[PDB]
Amino acid sequence: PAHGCRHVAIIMDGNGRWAKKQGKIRAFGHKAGAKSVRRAVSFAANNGIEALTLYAFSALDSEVKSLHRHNVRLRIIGDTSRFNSRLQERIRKSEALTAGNTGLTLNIAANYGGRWDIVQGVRQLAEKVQQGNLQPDQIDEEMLNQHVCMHELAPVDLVIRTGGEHRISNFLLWQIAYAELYFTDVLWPDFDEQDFEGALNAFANR
Amino acid sequence: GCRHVAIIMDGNGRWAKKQGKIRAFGHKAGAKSVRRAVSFAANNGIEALTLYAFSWALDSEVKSLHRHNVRLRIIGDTSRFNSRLQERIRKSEALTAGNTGLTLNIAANYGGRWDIVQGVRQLAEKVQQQPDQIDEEMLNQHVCMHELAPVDLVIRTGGEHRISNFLLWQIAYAELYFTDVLWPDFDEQDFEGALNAFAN
Ligand SMILES: CCCCCCCCCCCCCCOc1cccc(O)c1C(=O)O
Repeated sequence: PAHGCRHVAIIMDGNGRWAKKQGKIRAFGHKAGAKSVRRAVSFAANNGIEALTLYAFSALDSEVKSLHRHNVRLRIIGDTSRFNSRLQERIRKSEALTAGNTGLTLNIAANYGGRWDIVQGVRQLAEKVQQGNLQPDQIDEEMLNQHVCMHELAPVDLVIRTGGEHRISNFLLWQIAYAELYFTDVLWPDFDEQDFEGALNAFANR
Repeated sequence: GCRHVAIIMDGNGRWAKKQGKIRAFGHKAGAKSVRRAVSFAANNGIEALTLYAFSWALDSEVKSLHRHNVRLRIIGDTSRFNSRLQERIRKSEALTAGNTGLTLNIAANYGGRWDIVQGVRQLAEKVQQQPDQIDEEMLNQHVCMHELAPVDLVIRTGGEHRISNFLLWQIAYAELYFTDVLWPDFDEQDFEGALNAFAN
């Protein structure tokens, strides 16, 4: 924690382009990006990062065993409701397995949108209104902040986007109010331990 | 086609410091840079320019803006502002409300989070009298600037790479452009550079 960064969020763009530059099809890029994911997760866990939130931008897993091993707590954020029910149980089971883990919290955005995220936290507040439990004039920023995804973690300190586009693309919105935004042209499958080091270094400075 | 630009105008104080001057002199060179940006936007067919002053002028500039066919709006929490200022804002907005050129939104005591929370306070008062009908489009209709073109481009001068609680909901799909140029120095050429970035 020289870098002092508790919660990094990453928009992992560039898989497709990475594959095309090599004359390979899209699928090769995705497999390469998966390897980049494991590399990043390791890095975060070995550098005292408290939370890493990953957004795969334009799937599945046997990593859970390995994550659970490294005391990583796994959370899926997004609208899982529509997922075919086998999928939902698998997610639930992976979350329940690692729920008591105390190392890195790894949030993996799936069918996630920043606006959806805010909207659903609004529903909850609007729920506790109808129950007559809370007044409409009582709603403040801290309030609505306790009902959006990852309210329980440290605030997002750093958002990295690879692949060259300079936009949020409906990823976290409420939660990035004060975050450092770091954009790199590096494509996601080449984004390595030094690039991640590069990013944290730049967060340090203000 | 860039329709709505939003600017986080940072670096006035640092500019003053850099010039061997006190803070107030940075604030006057900042005001000039506002006038330059406003003319530029109007001159290049931008529909909406939203300006966030980041680390009172109505009677000085309102007549010129009206002349120039600019519609003025203030966004932010002005509830705790003097009653006279509130009347002037109202008057100024009313005076320019039919102008057909640039819409200039000035963000005064504004916060992105505050803007959503105050949109949330609205729906929650109507819930007190359907919490499966509050969806994205419904909340969008209660956030600032919903009736205008969506923000295409957010410019932040002064070398910081953050949004600093400016538009949040509104910038979901905007291009974000960060420049080390300090606001008082941000000119037409710099504005073009940013429009170029948006074009690619
Ligand atoms: C085509 C028409 C040309 C005429 C254009 C007229 C626009 C005139 C506005 C100039 C003054 C800037 C006040 C708004 O921003 C601020 C708000 C609060 C505190 C500040 O320090 C500032 C700041 O200095 O950046």
